[PDB]
Amino acid sequence: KTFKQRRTFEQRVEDVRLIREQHPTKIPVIIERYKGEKQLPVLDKTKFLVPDHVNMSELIKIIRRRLQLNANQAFFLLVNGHSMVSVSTPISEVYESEKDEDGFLYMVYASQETF
Ligand SMILES: CN(C(=O)Cn1cc(Br)cn1)C1CC1
Ligand SMILES: [Cl-]
Repeated sequence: KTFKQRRTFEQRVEDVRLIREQHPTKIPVIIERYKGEKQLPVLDKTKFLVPDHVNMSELIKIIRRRLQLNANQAFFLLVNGHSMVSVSTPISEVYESEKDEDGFLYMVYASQETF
């Protein structure tokens, strides 16, 4: 069901190496609904190429637009398993400190802060 489950470490690593060659200015992000989540819908896709200059605040807005949420729905985004310390960091900076060993940046979203 989950991405890491669907693809071998060898396949996830090769996918990241190709995004580097074909989309060198993009951050390879896996965005996944929390396996618990009741309220928010699932995304149309799993794998996003994020322009490496957007900060985490703009990425939340993108995903809320993608889910077509409205003003008073709540949305929480974990990066690499934990809360974001700051939303003003450029995703290029976040990638270098929070990327997995396969080379993707893993994110999970839910409606409560208690995932
Ligand atoms: C970039 N972006 C997307 O819609 C995902 N995407 C674009 C290509 Br090209 C492939 N995937 C949003 C998250 C910032
Ligand atoms: Cl590019």
